[PDB]
Amino acid sequence: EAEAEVTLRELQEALEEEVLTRQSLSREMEAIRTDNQNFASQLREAEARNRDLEAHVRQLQERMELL
Amino acid sequence: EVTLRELQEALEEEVLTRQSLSREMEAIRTDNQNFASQLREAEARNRDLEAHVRQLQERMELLQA
Amino acid sequence: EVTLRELQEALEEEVLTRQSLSREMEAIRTDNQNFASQLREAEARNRDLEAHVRQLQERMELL
Repeated sequence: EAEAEVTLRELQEALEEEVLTRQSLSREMEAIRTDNQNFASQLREAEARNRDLEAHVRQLQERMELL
Repeated sequence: EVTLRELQEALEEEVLTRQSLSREMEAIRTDNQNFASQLREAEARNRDLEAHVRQLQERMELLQA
Repeated sequence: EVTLRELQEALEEEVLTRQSLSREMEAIRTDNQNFASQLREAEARNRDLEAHVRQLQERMELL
């Protein structure tokens, strides 16, 4: 060998470990992006459900006055 | 055996991939702040609607009475 | 020109940066969980209110 060759090969191994660790981070952030896409849809749906209920309550308020 | 330049290239490509992740994380934080605000808006519109429904229940009690 | 020394240092710097990113991800994973719990609570309150509205509608129709 040679001390320089050793250091080079150990550097490659350290880099490979870092890649594996970053790869796990990549999967974690991907779950985060899916969760976020879902939040966006859930909020939209909740917003529509409340507008539906608001409309129904307006109708009842109007019906209440009439009666 | 890996060479200096091959290691250098592999490191630069790892740095690029991670830099892409770092940029994505900016879009995530953006979204999170916006979603928090949207949730507070929804919470308030529901609290408002609760109060109207409570008032309707009270009006109905008065009319029944 | 590129030395083994410069590459070792460049990897250490990249490790530091990537570790800081991992912390941020950790903080957001926790955050997103607390958020989803708040969102489900809001969904539950709206479902409860829907039930109360139905009962009002039905009482109103009795008179």
